[PDB]
Amino acid sequence: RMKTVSVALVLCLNVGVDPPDVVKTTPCARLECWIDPLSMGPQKALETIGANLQKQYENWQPRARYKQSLDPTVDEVKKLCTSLRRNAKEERVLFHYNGHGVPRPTVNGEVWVFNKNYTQYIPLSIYDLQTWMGSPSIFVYDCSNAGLIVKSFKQFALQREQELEVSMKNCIQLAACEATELLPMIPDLPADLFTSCLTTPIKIALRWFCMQKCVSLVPGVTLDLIEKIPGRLNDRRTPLGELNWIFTAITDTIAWNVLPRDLFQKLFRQDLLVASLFRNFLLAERIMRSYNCTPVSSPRLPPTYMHAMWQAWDLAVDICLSQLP
Amino acid sequence: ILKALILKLKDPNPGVINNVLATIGELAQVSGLEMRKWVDELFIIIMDMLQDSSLLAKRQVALWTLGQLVASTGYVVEPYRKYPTLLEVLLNFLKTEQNQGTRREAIRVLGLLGALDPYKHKVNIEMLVNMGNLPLDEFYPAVSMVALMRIFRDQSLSHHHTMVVQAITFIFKSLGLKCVQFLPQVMPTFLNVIRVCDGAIREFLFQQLGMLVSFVKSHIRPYMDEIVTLMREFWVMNTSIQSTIILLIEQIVVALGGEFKLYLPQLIPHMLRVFMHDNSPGRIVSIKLLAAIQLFGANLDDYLHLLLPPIVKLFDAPEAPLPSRKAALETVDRLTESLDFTDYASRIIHPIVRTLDQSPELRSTAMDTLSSLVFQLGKKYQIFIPMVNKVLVRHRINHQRYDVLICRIVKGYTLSTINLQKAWGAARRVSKDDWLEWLRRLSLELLKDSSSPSLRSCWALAQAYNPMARDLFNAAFVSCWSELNEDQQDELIRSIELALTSQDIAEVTQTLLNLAEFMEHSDKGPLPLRDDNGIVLLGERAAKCRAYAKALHYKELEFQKGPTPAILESLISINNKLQQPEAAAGVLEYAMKHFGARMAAAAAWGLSMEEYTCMIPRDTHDGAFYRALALHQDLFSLAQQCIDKARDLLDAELTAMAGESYSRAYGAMVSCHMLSELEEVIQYKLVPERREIIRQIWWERLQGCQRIVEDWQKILMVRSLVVSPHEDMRTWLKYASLCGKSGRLALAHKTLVLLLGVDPSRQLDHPLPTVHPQVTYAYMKNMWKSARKIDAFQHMQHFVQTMQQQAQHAIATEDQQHKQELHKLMARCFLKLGEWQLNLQGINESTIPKVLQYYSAATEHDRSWYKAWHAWAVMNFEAVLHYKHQNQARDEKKKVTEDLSKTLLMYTVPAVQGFFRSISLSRGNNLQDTLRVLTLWFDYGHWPDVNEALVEGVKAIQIDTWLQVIPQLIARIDTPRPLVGRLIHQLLTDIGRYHPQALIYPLTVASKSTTTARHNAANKILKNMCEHSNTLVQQAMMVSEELIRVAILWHEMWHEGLEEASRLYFGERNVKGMFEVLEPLHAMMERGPQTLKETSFNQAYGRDLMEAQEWCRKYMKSGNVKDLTQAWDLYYHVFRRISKQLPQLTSLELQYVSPKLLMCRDLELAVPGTYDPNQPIIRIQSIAPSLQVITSKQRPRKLTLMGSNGHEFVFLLKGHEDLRQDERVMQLFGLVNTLLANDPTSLRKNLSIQRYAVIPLSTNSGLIGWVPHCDTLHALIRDYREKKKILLNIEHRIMLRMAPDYDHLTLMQKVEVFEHAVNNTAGDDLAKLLWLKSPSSEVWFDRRTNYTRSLAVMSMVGYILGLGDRHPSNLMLDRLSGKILHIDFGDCFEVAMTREKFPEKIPFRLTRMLTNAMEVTGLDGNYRITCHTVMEVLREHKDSVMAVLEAFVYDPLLNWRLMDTNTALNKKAIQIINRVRDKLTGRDFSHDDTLDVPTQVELLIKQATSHENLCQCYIGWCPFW
Amino acid sequence: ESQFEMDI
Ligand SMILES: Nc1ncnc2c1ncn2[C@@H]1O[C@H](COP(=O)(O)OP(=O)(O)NP(=O)(O)O)[C@@H](O)[C@H]1O
Ligand SMILES: [Mg+2]
Ligand SMILES: [Mg+2]
Repeated sequence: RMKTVSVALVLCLNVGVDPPDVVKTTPCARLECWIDPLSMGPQKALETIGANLQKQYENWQPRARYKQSLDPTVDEVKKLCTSLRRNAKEERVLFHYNGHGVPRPTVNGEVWVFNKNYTQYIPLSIYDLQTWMGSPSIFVYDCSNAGLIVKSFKQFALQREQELEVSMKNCIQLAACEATELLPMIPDLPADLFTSCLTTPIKIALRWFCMQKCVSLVPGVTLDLIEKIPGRLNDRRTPLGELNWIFTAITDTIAWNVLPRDLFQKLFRQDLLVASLFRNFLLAERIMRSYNCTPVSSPRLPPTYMHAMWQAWDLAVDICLSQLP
Repeated sequence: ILKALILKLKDPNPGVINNVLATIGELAQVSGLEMRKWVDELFIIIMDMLQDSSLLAKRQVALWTLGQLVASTGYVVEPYRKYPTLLEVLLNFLKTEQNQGTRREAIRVLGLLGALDPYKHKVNIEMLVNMGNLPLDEFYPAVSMVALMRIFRDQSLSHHHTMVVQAITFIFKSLGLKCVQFLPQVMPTFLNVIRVCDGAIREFLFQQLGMLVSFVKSHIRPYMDEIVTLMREFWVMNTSIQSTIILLIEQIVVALGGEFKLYLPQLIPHMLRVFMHDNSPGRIVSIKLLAAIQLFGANLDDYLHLLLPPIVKLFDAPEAPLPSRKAALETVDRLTESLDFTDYASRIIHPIVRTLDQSPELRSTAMDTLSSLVFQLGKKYQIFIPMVNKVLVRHRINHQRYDVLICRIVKGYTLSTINLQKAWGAARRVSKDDWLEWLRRLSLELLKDSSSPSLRSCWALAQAYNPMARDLFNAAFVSCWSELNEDQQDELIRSIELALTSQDIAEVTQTLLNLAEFMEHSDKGPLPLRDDNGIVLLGERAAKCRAYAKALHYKELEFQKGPTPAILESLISINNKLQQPEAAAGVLEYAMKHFGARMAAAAAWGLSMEEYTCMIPRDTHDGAFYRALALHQDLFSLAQQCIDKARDLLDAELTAMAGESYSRAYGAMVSCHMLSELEEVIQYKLVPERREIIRQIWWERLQGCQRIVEDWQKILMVRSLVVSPHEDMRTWLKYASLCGKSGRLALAHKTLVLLLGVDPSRQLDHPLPTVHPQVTYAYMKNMWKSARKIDAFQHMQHFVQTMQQQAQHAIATEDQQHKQELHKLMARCFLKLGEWQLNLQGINESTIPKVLQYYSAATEHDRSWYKAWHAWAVMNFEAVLHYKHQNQARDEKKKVTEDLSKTLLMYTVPAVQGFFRSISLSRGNNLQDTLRVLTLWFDYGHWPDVNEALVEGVKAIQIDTWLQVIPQLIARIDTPRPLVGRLIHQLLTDIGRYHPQALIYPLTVASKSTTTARHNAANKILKNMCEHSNTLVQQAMMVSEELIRVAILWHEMWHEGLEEASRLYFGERNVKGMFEVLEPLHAMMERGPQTLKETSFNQAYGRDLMEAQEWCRKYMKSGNVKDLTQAWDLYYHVFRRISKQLPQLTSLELQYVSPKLLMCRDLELAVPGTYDPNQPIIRIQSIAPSLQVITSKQRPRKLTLMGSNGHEFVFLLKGHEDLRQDERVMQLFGLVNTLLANDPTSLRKNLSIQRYAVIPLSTNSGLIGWVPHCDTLHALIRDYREKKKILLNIEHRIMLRMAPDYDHLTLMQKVEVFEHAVNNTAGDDLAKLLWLKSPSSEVWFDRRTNYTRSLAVMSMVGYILGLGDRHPSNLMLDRLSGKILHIDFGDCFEVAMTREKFPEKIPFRLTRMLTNAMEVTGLDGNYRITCHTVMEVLREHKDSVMAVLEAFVYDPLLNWRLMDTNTALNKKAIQIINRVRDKLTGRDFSHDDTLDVPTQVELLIKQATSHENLCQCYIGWCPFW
Repeated sequence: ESQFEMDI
């Protein structure tokens, strides 16, 4: 089996600045890591969001270290990648990019990574990032056109392949959406829905069921009750513990009954982190398809939203929720 | 008779209305004043009929009848009050009917009713709005949309619908996504328009709505249930509508994402019907519907079981047209790309298979639909392969896709010049019509080629809709202007000047004047018309058009270039035209400081008359009047014809004056009055008994007219021809009384001589005449108001002796009324003697008994005249103070207090009884009496005789009276005088059971006092209230405590605590104090967290604070100062951690500070400060979920509260300030506003003080009411200078550059530096802001007037109060009215001028920036005159002011703070009161001299503006603005 | 160091 090293958390929120690519008048001042950033001055909103992201990652696995860069610039990325390789070589490096406060990406990885003060700085090419971090790695792209990034990444991998003939293809990617579509601007959802699905699958699953179902079969149960559910995420005797057990069992069952055994073991048995991410990924797929969004992964999987086992989950949820009042 | 006529009139047929009205009129001419019972209805019937002039059977008859009713039945200046529209209706007939046969009757009715005082009249009854706030790139579209919506909202749209809507959609396309900002304005109206349009229009509107939805995309959510409703209401299976709605649906589906699932269920009932009842050729409608279905995608996850059946039927049925079967198959195929059809496979496959046999035509696509289904199903189709192969074998069906798919599955494998060129045609225009067409053509040309598309799109509209073309003229002009070169602009200007000078066309002139206004408010500046911007020319035109505000503005601009006598004459004339005598006086004073047969007939009438009358032209109003002189010649048929001609001329004059308010209309209403009076004077001789009734009518009419003695003289002039002065002395005495100044001095004496027939101005030693005692009395009053005060006094004494003799002679039944009048007259004379004795003699031992006897006699002769009781009670009070003061002055400096008591109690008892009766006899203005009663009560209530009198008095007074003094009754519940305490407790207890809302706020707060007595007394009273209602008390206590807690957070308390402790630890080395300042905070932090922020704070800092506590205790045990250093290392660390926080805490969430308040609903508690026990009580409904913190030196926060009336209230909540002083100041301001309102001169000028609410919650916190939109002077200046790129510190930097050591300079040096720096800059920023922010000259003028008067009022009130330091932060200005507000009353008295550091010298903040924002003249004019008026009012009503100020000063709870500021308080309070008295009496500048108001004011102005005083001020308080 | 750990 393999292990991992520290997580590279790279955020680009630019709280208080609306990118020129969007026009927003709909009151969708949505949460980021369950924080409403406009209730605090920019410095505390940014630091607080950082801290919550850190905790969300710690909740899934104890870490050797995380490091976080809430600010630009490019030199900081170079130094971080170098340090990460120094504590490598075989263990996987995890990257997380948001870009919510940044203009939409393009073929060259355009991103607002600068020491200014309103400068349209840099085409921060994927190729250079591949050079800086050549070790096995996992990338998460929670952005408006993440599939475009995955496509460009593979094209640069082909370029490198051609150059070598005169740790590529050992890394995996999870993309928020296909290159040709945008993330939804829907009131009452978090602004970082993909991240929340990958890191907090129960809060999202329950809030989603409460707002999504056409007809509720449990009168009296609403968001005010779900957000007060007692228990712990590591105690099988509590409501939340039971829900996490059931969720894990169903997700693993679906993976077992859909994927080839080779992919099954490579994704769900050879590493704790990858297995956790893919188990939550299937949920993200099921939820996001209702918004006209299609998550994209580097290896392609058969569709799973059609599988009968999801109905069992819905029933179990209603049963548990019926005991809350 | 009349009853039947009224019944026939109310329910008549024009013939009946006509005949009945004529009959009623003639009937009225006979019935007279025994008709009024029915007229008090008949009037409104006729007036309603008159209002509907287009439906009335010859309105002339109804109007004539109305006139005859008013005249014959004895109505006076009163129906208007009852029906406040009659005069307006008559003027509307006069102006708009244009039929002299009724206009002249309306004139007769107006004159008949009588002229109405403008202040009884008023009592009975957009491009420049944001041009200067937007960049031009934003501005053009904004104006266009407004113009379009004005048309759209109107009913003319019904003829023009189509072009207006098109323009709107064009604009949206041009704007792009920014067009979303216009959705709140378009959409609510557009949809409602759909509801009422013809179908021919409805189809168009639906198509355009669809386009708007496409343009705005997701920004349509809040409007998605009205559109759906309308669609359902109109989807009536009409082929055309069906096609339009289907397209609309497709556009909505694309615009919305998954949210469409929320609306789909409401459309399904209609779509299904389409598939069953499609009568269109080829079922083409169904085909279109199928295409729309293909776009739903994932939205159909929950509805396939409803839509699939008819879809299958469309291709299964053998009789359907082939294009529809094909389309159905394609739809089914395409849906398989996104939806799971596994559970429907058997329902899909079976219909396919029959089709395969039915015909190869559909087979050609059925095999692809099947292949797609098989692909999705994968291995699940192996169940069906053995069936379908039989068909594939029977018919030669070969499909490579299908065959490969099946084989793999079986094997287990996966798968602009015109604007100028035509404008120059002005050179060829001659007539007025030519110029009107020139302007119209130019406007259209300017729109046609406008460079912005938002204006070009309106050109087609502009071809018609005239007003629209006018509205967009200025914007288009500016746009075209900005792109022209010098020659083009030159020729355009020449064309404009030609138009301006060619001829007087009102429309063109007003258009060009408004254009100039816009250019003056734009970034391009004034138009270069000739030289200096055409100021002279525009001025001339403004005068011709009666645009006096513009004429004034331009003339003042001319003044700025240098004074010239011609300019001063122009200013005096314009000010006279604007009805501003005070400004005119100011202009005259400036000039006098800097520079070196009509009436013949009037005289003959007052005293040849025929000659003067003939000389006056026959075709003028005054000529006709002077010929109507028939009045002296008794040529009544001639007077009649002359009056009719005069009326025609007046009609013309009224039309010319029409619209210039009632102020201007009044002069002609007086002419109408006089003409009707002439008709009355004629007819008085020619009528029966009504003749005497006319005299009564005359008198009553006189009451409703203004009090201008010139008009009274004209009315008396014409009335004197039939009624002599001896027949109605009431009017002549009232006239003489109304006259003032030398008018009174001449006219009153002439009138009294006339009325008496005796000339008492000669042989002045002669005894007074006994002719008409009222007239002799008036004579004596006239003698008093002169140098003959002693003569008047002695004459009054002999007059009283005479009246007593007459009263003895008056003892008869027939003369009983005379005797009663003599008693009232003697009461008046006795009071005048009481006044006059002391005015001449002063207060002495030999005068007090005599005045007391005179007042007693006055109260014996009459009992209802509260003023006599007031004077008596006051005199007794003064006697009490007199004897005490005489002992303090001579006998003292305590047996003398026993000798005092022997008489003080004697005087005190009747004083209390007097004040109680005086209060009983009056309402509203009883504040002063109440305060005097409270004063005597508090000091002398311990005496049994005063106590007894007091108890009976209190029992006799209506409890509501005491509400106005609640703040003082509570203050003294600590009094150690059991009789007083007991009475106070009983009074408060009684008050609490009737008006508990009035006490619950003063109490509860009262219960938190440290003093034990206050706590116990408050508790007892609150318990008594709890017995009446628990709920109010419990809620008030809860709200007060939570509201106080949220005012200050632990972080701020520890921040200030540690800062003071640091000051003590390192500065003073006061280790003891350094504990004393922290100990209570550690004890506070022993209670533990109670809410969320408290918990977070404790988790963050608890350990460090507890360790610091341990280090301090260890120090106290050891004495080794390193322990304190370690404690300070901990305190420092915590201090810095908190110090880095706070600027980021911009708002508070209520659920983290006071969850208890968030949950409050429907409380039984009045909104703070809104209680009024004549009105319904507004209950507190809810508290806003979060508070907004304001960043400053302090941290106030805004609270929003929702009440039961649906309105929101806004308050500022703040701590660290004692607000109990502001409350008292507001009470004083209330009194002053009442005093000003009562004075008719101040009343006409609308003088007042702006107030706000103050509600204390604790010793150091409370609520201040939020004031509507206003700005701080500081911010206005700052923003102005930043906009104009002017450095904020120029004056300061200049002074430092000349003298870097400026703040050590000798005064003379500082003065030289100050004056130089002042002379280096044009300090007039405020005047420019005032002009730039005004939408028009008229508004600017009114704003400036209100500004000047507001300053004068607060200058005098602040001076008398002694209000201290003032700087730009403290002054606020109202953006709308122009009035100002003072918001900080800490330095109540002159303590600001005694401060050891930078003492103040300046009685009020009158400076350069303020002075030059006033009228061009300067301080002289409105400001000085207003100061005189206010000071005179303050100098008259001195007792009320002193009663309030004395109550304020002698109040230990506040006096202790005054004592700390000054001081024993027992003497300092006396010095303060003496200083106030000196200011009110006019001795403040010199103890042995008295000053008049003009001298006092001039001295104060000279002091306030002296440079020597300004140079000594701290720069706080910047003296150079 | 398993992909899934529990205690039942
Ligand atoms: N009644 C009021 N209504 C509206 N705004 C106010 C009012 N009072 C004060 N302000 C505004 O709020 C700021 C001042 O409020 P505040 O903090 O209470 O006074 P302060 O000068 O800071 N402290 P102090 O003078 O010692 O009482 C200014 O920006 C004012 O414009
Ligand atoms: Mg304020
Ligand atoms: Mg101010």
